[PDB]
Amino acid sequence: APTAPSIDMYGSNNLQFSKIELAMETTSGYNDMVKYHELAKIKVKFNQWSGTSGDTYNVYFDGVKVATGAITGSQTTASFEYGQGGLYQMEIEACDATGCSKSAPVEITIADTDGSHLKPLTMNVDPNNKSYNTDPSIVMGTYFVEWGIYGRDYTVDNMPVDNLTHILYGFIPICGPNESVKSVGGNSFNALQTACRGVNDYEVVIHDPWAAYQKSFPQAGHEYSTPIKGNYAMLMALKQRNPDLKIIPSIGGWTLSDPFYDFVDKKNRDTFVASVKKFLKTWKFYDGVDIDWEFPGGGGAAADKGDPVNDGPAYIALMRELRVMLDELEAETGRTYELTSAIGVGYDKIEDVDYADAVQYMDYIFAMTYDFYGGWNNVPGHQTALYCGSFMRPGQCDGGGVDENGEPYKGPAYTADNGIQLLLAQGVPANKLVLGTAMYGRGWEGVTPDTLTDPNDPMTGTATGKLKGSTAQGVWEDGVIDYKGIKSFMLGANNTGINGFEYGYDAQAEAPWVWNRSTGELITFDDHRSVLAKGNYAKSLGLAGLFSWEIDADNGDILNAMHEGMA
Ligand SMILES: S=C=Nc1ccc2oc(C3=NCCN3)cc2c1
Ligand SMILES: S=C=Nc1ccc2oc(C3=NCCN3)cc2c1
Repeated sequence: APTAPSIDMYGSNNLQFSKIELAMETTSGYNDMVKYHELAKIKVKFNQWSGTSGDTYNVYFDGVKVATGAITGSQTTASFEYGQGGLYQMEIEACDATGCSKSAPVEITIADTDGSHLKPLTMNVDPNNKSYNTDPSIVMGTYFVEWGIYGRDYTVDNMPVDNLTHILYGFIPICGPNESVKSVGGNSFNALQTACRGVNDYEVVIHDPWAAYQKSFPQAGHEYSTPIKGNYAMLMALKQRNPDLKIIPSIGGWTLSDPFYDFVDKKNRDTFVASVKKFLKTWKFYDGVDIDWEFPGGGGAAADKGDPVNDGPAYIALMRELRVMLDELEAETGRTYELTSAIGVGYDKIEDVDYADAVQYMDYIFAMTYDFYGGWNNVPGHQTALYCGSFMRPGQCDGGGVDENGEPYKGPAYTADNGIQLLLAQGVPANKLVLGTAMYGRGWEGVTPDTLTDPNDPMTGTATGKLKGSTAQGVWEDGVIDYKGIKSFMLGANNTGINGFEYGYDAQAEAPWVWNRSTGELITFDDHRSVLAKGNYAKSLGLAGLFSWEIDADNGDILNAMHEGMA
């Protein structure tokens, strides 16, 4: 009949323990900040200040004895190891010759990176996002960007998760040559250089540990002693709410592609593949890997990079090696892992890889059917059009014509259909292709009525520079504006144009635009109409479905249209 133990919370780290040890107050190399243990160390302090303390204690989780040891006077520390993540009701019993006595139960948290210790996330979704009964075999994907939590103020609990089958999390960098990241800013390059200290070149790391697992999100119940926080803890809780959702890390993108060019050497591919396997064993909520190399053959952010002879065979070899590694994981865990890639769809990008060969290893190809035209130059055009628009010259659609200076075109025009047709012509199966939608516009200023060669079509005009505006209007970088900013400040509630803009739509291209004839501002984007057209196209060709880039920029209209388009 010893006295029942009483739990010392503060000395028991508030009963928060974890299989993964994460630095919370400092920033260093990835292998200094993140250490995954097969067993969590549990240390619970209890006291017995009254009566007799007894000789031995037992610790129970949900009524099952998990530890035992000696009672040490009026305060005792039970230290033991535990391998299974979860939330458990713990009791501590003190025993002697004359009987045993149990503490009142208390919840203990043993964190693991599948979210097994988390309750389902509470969502805060804009109610403009509607509910649909889309066939569950259709891909409905979007990219969520790690940095959406700063200015854009868009967190995981804001995502319309019931309307998504795949969440691609952007972007995981590869250690090594990454000068392109300095175009984003020196802090972002410095963050990568910090993460890579003590890490071999060609291994993956987390670019922004603050956003990924350190930041406390009060909306997710996070507190000081919460063992995993950040977007990653939210994605874990999201998987608990939506256990069929696939969450896939996307490696690469525009500014993080420079190390992929070194994958012509197999040793570098080996290093990378092993590192991905270790990342997925560490962060168990992820369901696969998405390779976003921009672009094999060159044409990406680094003008000096690209080997059109060797990059495509390296890309195929990489996908083969990834699929072998992921089959090893499947065997170890009993889970299914998906292998996917986002690829350029200009004819010059498609010609540099045999995707029919690479795609036999892949579940899905995400065709980047956007960014065809944009503020990097002063040539307006439809950035995400399905077909050739009205502005194109004779012979431009197919590539056999000359431009307005007399220079021959070198290939078929940039349109989503020209890209899809080229990939199907290679032998890529329709049912592995996912068509992309932009949730943003690209834009110019100075396209005035006197620059147009066809007065009904501002895409035949000439710009003087990139669209400018404030972050309040959804302009986070010159030349680019969020769809929700176009809707609020350029379309208005009737979709006919406000603030001096008029809405236009190229019914042949299937591409909308807004134009302010006073300022020459012209923006090319995707809207309800063009997305319904993309969905109709995807249905008619037996494509796998649709994905969008990037979800924080939508107000619900684009994802709703994607569902309606596939109905
Ligand atoms: S493309 C690229 N887009 C990016 C990439 C990284 C970024 O970091 C921030 C940021 N600003 C203050 C704290 N963090 C914005 C931002 C935009
Ligand atoms: S994140 C990303 N942002 C992007 C995504 C695609 C892009 O393409 C260009 C471009 N520059 C010259 C020809 N094309 C810039 C650029 C930035």
